[PDB]
Amino acid sequence: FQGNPCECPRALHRVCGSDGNTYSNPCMLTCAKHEGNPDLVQVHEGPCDEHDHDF
Repeated sequence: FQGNPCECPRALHRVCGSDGNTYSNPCMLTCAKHEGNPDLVQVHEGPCDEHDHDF
């Protein structure tokens, strides 16, 4: 679980996973998922956080 799931570009296509946890792109989500995150799911695209990942 490395390099098989993740190969996609550094596209800033920010999205959200089920935790509300924003991802840099939905390609890293599915990657992560198939890598070591069987609990992750493509809930839906678009970021859940405002525009950042911190208080």
